[PDB]
Amino acid sequence: GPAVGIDLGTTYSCVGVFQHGKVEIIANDQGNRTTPSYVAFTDTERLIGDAAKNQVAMNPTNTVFDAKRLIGRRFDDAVVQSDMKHWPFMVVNDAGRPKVQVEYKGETKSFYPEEVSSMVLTKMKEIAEAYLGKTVTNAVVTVPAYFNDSQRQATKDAGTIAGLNVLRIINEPTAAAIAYGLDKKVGAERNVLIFDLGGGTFDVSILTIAAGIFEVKSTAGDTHLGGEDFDNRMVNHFIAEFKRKHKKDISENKRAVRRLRTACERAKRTLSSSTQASIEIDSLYEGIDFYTSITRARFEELNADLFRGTLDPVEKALRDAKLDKSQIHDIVLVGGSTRIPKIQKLLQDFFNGKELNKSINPDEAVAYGAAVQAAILSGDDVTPLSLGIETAGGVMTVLIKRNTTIPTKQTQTFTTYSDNQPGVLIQVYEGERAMTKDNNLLGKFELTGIPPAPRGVPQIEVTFDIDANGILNVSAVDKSTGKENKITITNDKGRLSKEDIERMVQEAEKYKAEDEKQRDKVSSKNSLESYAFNMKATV
Ligand SMILES: N#Cc1ccc(COC[C@H]2O[C@@H](n3c(NCc4ccc(Cl)c(Cl)c4)nc4c(N)ncnc43)[C@H](O)[C@@H]2O)cc1
Repeated sequence: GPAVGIDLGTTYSCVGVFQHGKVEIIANDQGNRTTPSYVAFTDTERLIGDAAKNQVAMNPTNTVFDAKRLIGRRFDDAVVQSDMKHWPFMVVNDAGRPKVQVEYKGETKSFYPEEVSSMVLTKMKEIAEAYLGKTVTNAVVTVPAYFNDSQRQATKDAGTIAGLNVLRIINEPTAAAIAYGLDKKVGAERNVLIFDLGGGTFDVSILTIAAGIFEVKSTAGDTHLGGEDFDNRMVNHFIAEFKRKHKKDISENKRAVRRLRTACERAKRTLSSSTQASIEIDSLYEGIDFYTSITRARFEELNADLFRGTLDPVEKALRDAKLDKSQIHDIVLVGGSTRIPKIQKLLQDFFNGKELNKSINPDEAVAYGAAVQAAILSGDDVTPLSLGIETAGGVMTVLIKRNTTIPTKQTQTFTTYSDNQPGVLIQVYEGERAMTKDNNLLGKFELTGIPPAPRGVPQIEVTFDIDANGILNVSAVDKSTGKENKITITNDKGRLSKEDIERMVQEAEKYKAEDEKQRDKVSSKNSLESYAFNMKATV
């Protein structure tokens, strides 16, 4: 009946469903609300989820994980080549694509990353079906905001292979914002910072929500920073302590290191709520029992550099979004590692004591929002687009930013581009792209009779006026003569849907770097030509 929302993560995945007016995070066959993104191949069977991770020490060369780091990418990507050196399983090239290679029932088998992701999605689908007691078909799957079209199509194909109808691919930070209802808040546009610290990845996203529209302003972070690194800091600390007390290095014994790491991770999770935790391991190495403790302050000291360095991607995302820290309206914690009190204190002090949105389980908020969006897609006055004019080089110069309260009036001064320019062609465009090629022409009019003058000397005042009904009047005045011209543009008729605005905003997101590189190509910013650039001859 209902559609599910799936957070397909690198190490863990989550599935939720909106029923009875409530989002429910679905527990698996072992009772866990999150399922490891592991696929294991043995002599007899294919294990997925908890069963696959529970035997990783026994079958490490045939237990696949972190397949999300490969999906949508080609084999010769530097990211893939760098990640291959850290995995116990083999990665091979097949016509320019990476594949994981394992042994299964005594035969060598290779799978594309989307195939392993399809196995994980099959597990999540079966979990949802066991919970709901019916076949689940429609689903919303989330991806990192920095995913390109290829990676998103690969994730959708992974969904399709698993028998899922992928209604839509949405961004994980957007899903986290939807779970908190930040798109349903009253007032002007809101700036949202999603701080996502999981088991092995760290993602900072800066979005702007305006009239229910999500625009990804910036993304940053560290693809190899998570709770596993904190566990490893603890493990090295305790190995040093054991070597210092009992004069023995336990690094030689793999099982001792495994037991120590499990104890350290559990003690870390304890330290999120207590100021100290105990480590009790019987016969850790050479019969010696290891019974010790660790304070929260010592744990923070062991991870001081990583904890404090989480703030640098925040600064980078703020700079790339052209926003001050005080301009952020909402802060959303996602990922289990955000339960660490020192991380929360660092983030809150950085924002001068602002409260953090953390009431939703940070391991489940992405699947929460995905389920909300799946239920929406299954059944559950401001300006819509930026308005501007074409300036020299055919670039878009915006006078009324998107999501501006009407009625409004905005005036800007422009000038001529060539010497002795007799007139200017005011060309009104609507869109979120830097070049007028990729925007929508609404109208144009000419302003002639400009007295001969050098370039940059004449002054042309251009005014955009939007009344309460949305009727757009654009006027141009020669400031040296008072001569004027104008045009009226009917901004009505329901010509745009919410999906149209979302598509235009996401296309502006996709070509952000090229739009920036071509916007600053022209030297002057308020120079008007006399012709239409998009109708000029080019090779
Ligand atoms: N069951 C279960 C389960 C639930 C969620 C996750 C995902 O966790 C990913 C990252 O989140 C880390 N983490 C988590 N993870 C949530 C979690 C909850 C319960 C269990 Cl049994 C486990 Cl072990 C993990 N809690 C933390 C905490 N309280 N303090 C510091 N770090 C915590 C976790 O150690 C890892 O670094 C993994 C397992």
